[PDB]
Amino acid sequence: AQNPNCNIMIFHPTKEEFNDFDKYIAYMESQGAHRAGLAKIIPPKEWKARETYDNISEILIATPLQQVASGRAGVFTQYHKKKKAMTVGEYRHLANSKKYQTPPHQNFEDLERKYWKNRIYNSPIYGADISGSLFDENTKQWNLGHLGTIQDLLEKECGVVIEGVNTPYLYFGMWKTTFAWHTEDMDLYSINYLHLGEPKTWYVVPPEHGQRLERLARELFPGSSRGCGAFLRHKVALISPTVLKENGIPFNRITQEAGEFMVTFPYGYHAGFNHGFNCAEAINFATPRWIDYGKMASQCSCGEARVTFSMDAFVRILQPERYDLWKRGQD
Ligand SMILES: O=C(O)CNC(=O)C(=O)O
Ligand SMILES: [Mg+2]
Ligand code: NI
Ligand SMILES: [Zn+2]
Repeated sequence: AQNPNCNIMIFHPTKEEFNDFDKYIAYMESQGAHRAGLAKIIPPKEWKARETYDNISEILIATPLQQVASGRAGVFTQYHKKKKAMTVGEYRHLANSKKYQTPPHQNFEDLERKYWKNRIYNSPIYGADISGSLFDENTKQWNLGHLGTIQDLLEKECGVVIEGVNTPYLYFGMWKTTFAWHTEDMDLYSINYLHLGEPKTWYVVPPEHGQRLERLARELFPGSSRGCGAFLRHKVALISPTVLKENGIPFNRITQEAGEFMVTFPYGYHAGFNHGFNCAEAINFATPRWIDYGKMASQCSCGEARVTFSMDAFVRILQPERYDLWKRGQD
């Protein structure tokens, strides 16, 4: 078995290897990359997502989210308070202000220490989940707005035509902006490109050990667990590496820099934080190997997780027994 310790693997495709996205994902899996839950892909040196980032300041962040924490430094939840709209140029200025800017630090490890020590005492503002793309239309390789759609994959594998669409999302971050422990909707893959700015640190649990993370989360967040049998779908809970290590949960960490892709694999729990002002683009995707994960994915039916239009068909076709109850949660 390849990669039996479930280490995060880093890939360096040539420009030739970067032509066929599906083929490269299947290659990475042949080497065991999915066992980690997360892989890094450094694009060939010849490739670029677009010519410059000089003209992005007028993008609107319609609903910036202030991420307010509750709990203790290593075990906390966050809620998202909606803020007034602002442009990307306005948000960048805010991120660079004395109140929100990255503190002085020695290296990524020192910054990680400072994040876990101090995150809960601040409420950074995240421009998350903005439909759109920063890939030039002429970028032909690994253009996250030109991928094969999940509805087309389900149709190709299973023969059933379904409604829905699959488009990318932009994320504008600042110091301490945080993504809570989660897997993707329907335990899909994700791919994330860091277009510009400061790094993003990731934590990930191997898919084969995901239920260990779930059991610890039920212990650490006991009221939330009673409320919902899949409360990590709410995307609000944080657990630090120190707490994970104290409780024997297998995980790995890596820092993504501008110009790099990350792929998350089906049922790979992940969480992380931004180092400073940045912009990322991400989208879900599927392969044949996903189908079985989609059939077994947990679901929130308490009503909190509230997701996209396109998840309906996935539930309806892959999980017809759950459909009724899940849809009650969505309506
Ligand atoms: O970058 C972020 O805030 C969160 N992104 C992801 O969870 C992802 O790409 O799957
Ligand atoms: Mg603009
Ligand atoms: Ni994710
Ligand atoms: Zn729920």
